[PDB]
Amino acid sequence: PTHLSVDTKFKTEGLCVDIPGIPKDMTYRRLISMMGFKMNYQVNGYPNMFITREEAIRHVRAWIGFDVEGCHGTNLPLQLGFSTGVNLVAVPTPLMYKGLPWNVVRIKIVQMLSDTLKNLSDRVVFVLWAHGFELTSMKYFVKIGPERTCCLCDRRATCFSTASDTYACWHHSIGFDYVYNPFMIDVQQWGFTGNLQSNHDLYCQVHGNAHVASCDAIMTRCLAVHECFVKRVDWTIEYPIIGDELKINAACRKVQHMVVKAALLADKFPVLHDIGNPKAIKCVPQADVEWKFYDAQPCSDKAYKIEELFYSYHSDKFTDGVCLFWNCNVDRYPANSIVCRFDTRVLSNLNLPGCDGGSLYVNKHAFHTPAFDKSAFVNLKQLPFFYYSDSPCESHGIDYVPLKSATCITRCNLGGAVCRHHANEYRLYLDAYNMMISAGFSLWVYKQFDTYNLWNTFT
Ligand SMILES: O=C(COC(F)F)N1C[C@H]2CCC[C@H]2C1
Ligand SMILES: [Zn+2]
Ligand SMILES: [Zn+2]
Ligand SMILES: [Zn+2]
Repeated sequence: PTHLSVDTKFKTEGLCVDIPGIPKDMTYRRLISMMGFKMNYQVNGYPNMFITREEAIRHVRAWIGFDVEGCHGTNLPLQLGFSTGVNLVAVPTPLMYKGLPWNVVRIKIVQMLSDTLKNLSDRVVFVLWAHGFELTSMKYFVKIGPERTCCLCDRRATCFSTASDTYACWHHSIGFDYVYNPFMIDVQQWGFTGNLQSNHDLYCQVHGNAHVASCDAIMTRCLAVHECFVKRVDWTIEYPIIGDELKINAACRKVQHMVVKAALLADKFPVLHDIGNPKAIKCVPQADVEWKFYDAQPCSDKAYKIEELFYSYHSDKFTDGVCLFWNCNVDRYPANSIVCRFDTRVLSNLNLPGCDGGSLYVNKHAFHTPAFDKSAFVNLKQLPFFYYSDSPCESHGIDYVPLKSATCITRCNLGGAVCRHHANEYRLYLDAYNMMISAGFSLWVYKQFDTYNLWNTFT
């Protein structure tokens, strides 16, 4: 049981309005055949156009919600809608494009999918809420066959060109006209009572139905993400490295050590309440403080209520000392906190649009994150950049341009001149910091946090 068998049944009920008289008994094998695709018994890595829910989750980065609306059936024009917000009108002679033939529409489809997916995935997964027209229209922009490699590289083939008779991946597909060997999943096959809007609206207020095909494409992919990442959570599924994942994670660990170490020196809190990851370790192992840990998994639905995390009877006194919420998303942070909160609005290859304003952050693992809300941080202030060091000024072992900064909290800068070692360390840390900030993480601290209190820690 690795792939979805072509002899598995397909419920055709949601298909009988666009396709009246459709057989109740239907398989993937009969469906694909009906759609105009000859599989020809092929053992070349393409067993089925349709995929399992587990395979769809593994290839979430590849998801594109797709919906076709019968605008007026080879006699009438079709409105193609994609979760990218695009709307194409195809004729058989929220970006709403006018009526054009299939030969020109298919070119735009390859451009759009290639530009959206090149940095994200090795494939496309057409996420559907199948009513009939989306499956009839696939023969006009899709070609299938044995699994292939790009004509210009070693990545797997995702497009095809009828002009040059060649294949290409998402990167080298300029001028290509066919979507080669795509994947798809029908969300209606998962046992839903009622239509798309009714089921989507149960979990999301952010996507509205303007009645265009792209709105349904967005609601479909949203509902698919809710089902697989919000209500169901699988943190065992690993995901490929497609960006700055290792530098972002390394930066995160450096920023946390720094920020937490400095707060303990500036305000000498006797106790630290570490609320978050049940698999966490002391980020400042040599600190004087009393480290008390409290397990809390990453919330994927709605941000935790601070009342339910702390109260109902542990130190019990969370007001004693400082609270460290490192990626533990709560509705309103106490005033004595140090917080790292991922901003779901950040635009990146790691961040995918989520459910109810939240986002799917995929970095080694998929984490659906609740919508960033600026009000969560009313009793806190933004933590400013600073680099603190108590290490000796010793170069050991790159070139040098004198460093001048007010945010380099070191003994050398106290003395009047920053040494080469602390200048390399400051610049390296500022890069890790800028990396982590740009990757969408925001840092917040208690209002009394003053870096002026760190200069006295060398006496
Ligand atoms: O092949 C077609 C369109 O008709 C043909 F004559 F062009 N289709 C695609 C399949 C979708 C399920 C029912 C099938 C109808
Ligand atoms: Zn290529
Ligand atoms: Zn939604
Ligand atoms: Zn120094």
